[PDB]
Amino acid sequence: SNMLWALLRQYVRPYRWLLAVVAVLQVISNMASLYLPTVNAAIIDDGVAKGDTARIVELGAVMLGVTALQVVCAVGAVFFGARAATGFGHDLRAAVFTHVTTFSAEEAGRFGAASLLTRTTNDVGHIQQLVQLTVTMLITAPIMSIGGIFMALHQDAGLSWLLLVSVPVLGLANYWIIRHLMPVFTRMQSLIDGINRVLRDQLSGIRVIRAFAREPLERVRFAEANQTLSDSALEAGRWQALMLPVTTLVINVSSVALIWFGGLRIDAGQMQVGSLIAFLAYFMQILMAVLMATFMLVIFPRAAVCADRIGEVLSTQTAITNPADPVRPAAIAGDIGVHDATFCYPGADRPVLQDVSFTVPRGTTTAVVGSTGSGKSTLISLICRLYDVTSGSLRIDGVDVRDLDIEQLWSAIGLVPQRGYLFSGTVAENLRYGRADATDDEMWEALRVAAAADFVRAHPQGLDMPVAQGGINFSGGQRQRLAIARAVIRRPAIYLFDDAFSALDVHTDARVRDALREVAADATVVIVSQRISTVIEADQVVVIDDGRVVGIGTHDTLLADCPIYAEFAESQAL
Amino acid sequence: RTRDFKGSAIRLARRLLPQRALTLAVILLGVGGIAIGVIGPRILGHATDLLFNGVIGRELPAGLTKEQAVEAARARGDGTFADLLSGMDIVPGQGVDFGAVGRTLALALGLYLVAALLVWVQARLLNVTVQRTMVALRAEVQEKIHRLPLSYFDSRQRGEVLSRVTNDVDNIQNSVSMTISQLLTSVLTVFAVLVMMLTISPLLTLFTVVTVPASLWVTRWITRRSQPLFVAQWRNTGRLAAHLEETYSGFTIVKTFGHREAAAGKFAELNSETQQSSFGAQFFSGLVSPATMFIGNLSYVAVAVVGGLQVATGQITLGSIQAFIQYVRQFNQPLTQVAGMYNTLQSGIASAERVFDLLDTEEESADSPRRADVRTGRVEFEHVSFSYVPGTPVIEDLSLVAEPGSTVAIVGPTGAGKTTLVNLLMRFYDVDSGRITIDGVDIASVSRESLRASIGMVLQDTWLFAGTIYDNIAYGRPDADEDEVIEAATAAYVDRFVHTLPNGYDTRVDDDGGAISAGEKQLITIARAVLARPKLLVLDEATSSVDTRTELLIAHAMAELRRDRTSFIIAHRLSTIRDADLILVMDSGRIIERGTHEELLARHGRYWEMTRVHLG
Ligand SMILES: Nc1ncnc2c1ncn2[C@@H]1O[C@H](COP(=O)(O)OP(=O)(O)OP(=O)(O)O)[C@@H](O)[C@H]1O
Ligand SMILES: Nc1ncnc2c1ncn2[C@@H]1O[C@H](COP(=O)(O)OP(=O)(O)O)[C@@H](O)[C@H]1O
Ligand SMILES: [Mg+2]
Ligand SMILES: [Mg+2]
Repeated sequence: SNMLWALLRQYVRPYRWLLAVVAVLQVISNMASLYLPTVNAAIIDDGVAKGDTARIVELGAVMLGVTALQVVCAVGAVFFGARAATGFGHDLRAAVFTHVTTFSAEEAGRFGAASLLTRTTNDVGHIQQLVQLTVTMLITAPIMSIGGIFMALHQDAGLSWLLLVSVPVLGLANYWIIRHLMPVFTRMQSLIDGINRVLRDQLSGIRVIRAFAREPLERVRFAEANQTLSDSALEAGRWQALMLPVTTLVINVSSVALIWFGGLRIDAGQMQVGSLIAFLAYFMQILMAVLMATFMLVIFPRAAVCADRIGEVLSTQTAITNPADPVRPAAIAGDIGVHDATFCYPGADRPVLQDVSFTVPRGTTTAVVGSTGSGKSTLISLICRLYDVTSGSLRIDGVDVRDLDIEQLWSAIGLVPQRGYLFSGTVAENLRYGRADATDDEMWEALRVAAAADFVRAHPQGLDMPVAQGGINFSGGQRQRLAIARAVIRRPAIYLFDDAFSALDVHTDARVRDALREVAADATVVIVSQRISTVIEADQVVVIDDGRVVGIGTHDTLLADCPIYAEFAESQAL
Repeated sequence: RTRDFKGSAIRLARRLLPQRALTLAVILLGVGGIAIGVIGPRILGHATDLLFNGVIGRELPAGLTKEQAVEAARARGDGTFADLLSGMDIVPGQGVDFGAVGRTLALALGLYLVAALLVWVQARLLNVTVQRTMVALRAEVQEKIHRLPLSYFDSRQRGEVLSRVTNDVDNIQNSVSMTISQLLTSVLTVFAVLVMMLTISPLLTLFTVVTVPASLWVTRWITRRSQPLFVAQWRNTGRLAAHLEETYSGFTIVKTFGHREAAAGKFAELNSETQQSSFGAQFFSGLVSPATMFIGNLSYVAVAVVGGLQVATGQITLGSIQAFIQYVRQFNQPLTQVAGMYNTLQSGIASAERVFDLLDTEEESADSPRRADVRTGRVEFEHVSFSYVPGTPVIEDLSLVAEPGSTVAIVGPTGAGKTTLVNLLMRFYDVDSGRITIDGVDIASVSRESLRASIGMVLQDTWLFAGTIYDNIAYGRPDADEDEVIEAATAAYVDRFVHTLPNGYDTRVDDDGGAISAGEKQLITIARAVLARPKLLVLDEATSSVDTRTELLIAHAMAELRRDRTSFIIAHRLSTIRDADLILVMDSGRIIERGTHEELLARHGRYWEMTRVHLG
């Protein structure tokens, strides 16, 4: 389609000279297989037609030479084809990765992390496998045809018109079928993918499908997918049923017209009898090329849907960019100044945050508290420009956050998000990640601070106990204490905890926070939590509900002043 | 695997039994299309041999006979041309006789015009009979899934039953139309095209069938010498896809902390290390076609030379070597596909017995027509003693009572058997040695369709199918107007976060931008169960990923201010369970202690020391 071609002509552009070599070796390797029946015609005419027995062996020698040349440039063609087809695909997933890693949190979350993974490896692969196979196994159909025309023009240029009337009518009657087949075939593929979706959703929720007694509603929702799939797969196979019969009928009618219009010349003394043995093989090789080239065009529609995903990624332009002349203070020593900040996803009815306006001092700790989906994690991501404000301002020390180099900001902030992630390797590699040159008496110090030193010292390999890919070999309370620890080997100015203490009991939560505001007593801490016990000793607590700030104060002066806060602390029996 | 091959084969092959007319008219209609592509070159060689007879038979002196011409040729020192003339039905003086050429070519044309009709009609009748046994196979798998007990789905592996109804039914189709279409005809065009060229020359068909061994040996030498290249390219793309998976999943931790360059340079390594290892495996896997066509052209140089050395001696005719060359390209054409059209039939009949074992596994227990009636609703267990696997009790001598207008609240550790108790109330599993009565009638003598609909549950894990939020909520009661769906969407507090979505109530659950949280999928699931107006409502920790204050409002408005609804609330945060009349405290299968909040609190039991773990 439009995006499969604009992608294929951009990323296979540096290998034009590896393609001009495959396209000159396929020509030689096809003209050398169209030349074996010519030397066979020479055997039939200078050999058989004479006595001349030696002329058959001393001309089958010329034929072994040609059949060796035909293979020394058919592996040389796949050698360069498999190099161009991997350079394309190297350069394509390099581009997809380099573009994805410029996205923001919103733009990366819009695609996902798995739909964004199977869009750079096994989705670049379906176009890599298209280039490979269209340069080594599909250009032979248009090369065998044109080369057969030139061979039929070399030998007996008078009966060559049969191959100028049979190749057009074969690439036209086979273009008609494919032009009517491509739509009914690309609809069948979005309809196989739907019936499977139905089965996946029925097997995943076979328990709630029954809790509601929806097996009548189901299997009427599946009987429409099954029957529609069969209706689109049965008309896609009535066009695919004309492909072989029509092409073989064209070749066979051309073959039976060959002997008539060629015997009319052989009687007239203007054609040798061996020139039929040659033309028949020209036709029967053009046939074998066209058949196996049209029987593997099913990869163009499946790799033009694949190239739509890659183009959708590559056409996404980021919106959060490091400004032109960013302000660069001597040291970002946190003082957060949310002024009238709102945030609304494009098209929504209600903004996530609306008219939020508060301020956390240089060496204090604020705590924002609210319900689910009330805008707490959206505020953390606004403080450190993972998201970008729409109608307000985020300031740190007095300078707008949109007016700072986004990389110096992140270097001053220690972030612990809700969806935390530990990277595979070593626990001393997951916290050699906030500092990158930490010693061991710093790693153990901050593992003590995060109350994580026990389960990492109680291990043979020391602070080298291997972590799985997602940090899955730990419990929640260990996985989110390593995440707090690697934010403590940074010594930031601004700590941003986003539900960082939810899988910890009140005891270890209080331990971690005591050890935190004892070694980082001069840093600005912002705690996002639904639990009130981790908010009791905050210097100020703000409550947000439906986006708006309902109340600001401390645990005591807000337990009476804010109805939502009192109702919130009453649901926990304080 | 594939514990049998005979029974599964004879059972799959008679799945093509309902329409045996279409299956018999595809086989005999393909036999008549093979007996013509074999007799076509042989008729066409007769036409090309009528030409050669008249061309090198009109230069001879007119008036002589075939014997005298051969004698004269021998006499004037032509040992080979005289043999040519001898093994050739000629007559000295006559021309081509285009009457015979015209009749032969008219037969060949009218018989090539029929073979392309018997193949079109075959491919059309083969597509009707295949896309008709699949619509009937894939449609009794569907009716099987709704008959199996829940003990079949959660005792299997994760993707096991999924990729047995969706990938094994795609391999049965690609094996039901591969072996009546591509390997029933490519065995006839190997037996017939071979018996036809044992009649032309048994010496030349020996130079052709000795490229089955040579072309099956080298397509087995290359694919075991490029085996250490598929295991340096599957584990070298599996490291790239593992780096990408963690640099995309921890993207706000790669982004923050500055490690964009350290993660982009590791990608530059893993990417120019899967290029080198994929080229090496895609070259050697690709030089198997240039190698099966070199051996195929060496058996063409051999035929063209020897059989052309054999026409010049008069042993065979020029028209029978043209036919034979047609057969050389028609014989070893279905010999560069035998690997595929046999491994597909192997793993198309292996994954055709999985499905048949799925279609033969025992169904559930043939329910009753009683149609449970619940007007008040008084649940009561009586010495329930369920166990999943024998010898390991999961519930032991349990007995509770509901009081129609109440809300009993089940708390306890993880593994106490709280969810299992809901699988017993919903009759997902059958109780062992004990009664379970809703409103008086044993639920074991009740149509499950009417029991499950007079109840309603929300489990801790949520199911949402591929659609909008509106559809996923209206799934609880489809015959409900837009207002009654938004009314249940408001009591479950999903109307709160749905106006902050770009297109609320139309935002697809399978195609959002991470817009729907994990606790918000639990709210959409609570709205789905309150839309059906259940009389018995069970909330099995379906409010565990949300605020503990949205939880106290949901299980206030839906459970405690509904005087006309009995409701179980299985909760982990037991601070929303207080002031909820009759807390039941379970442990290791049985109810240790019970009562209201104050009774159970001022008796110093397990509940007393559980209400004091979140408060020191
Ligand atoms: N990628 C997205 N696209 C569109 N809408 C989104 C996206 N992510 C979140 N939202 C919506 O915006 C709101 C943001 O809520 P947010 O995640 O800040 O709440 P929260 O306080 O983090 O909730 P919790 O306490 O459960 O963590 C949510 O209600 C959600 O529905
Ligand atoms: N489908 C099952 N098959 C076998 N054992 C199970 C199954 N479901 C649960 N169990 C086991 O039986 C016990 C039942 O507890 P469960 O119903 O999960 O209560 P809870 O939800 O409170 O953990 C658990 O300890 C679990 O290990
Ligand atoms: Mg959040
Ligand atoms: Mg449970």
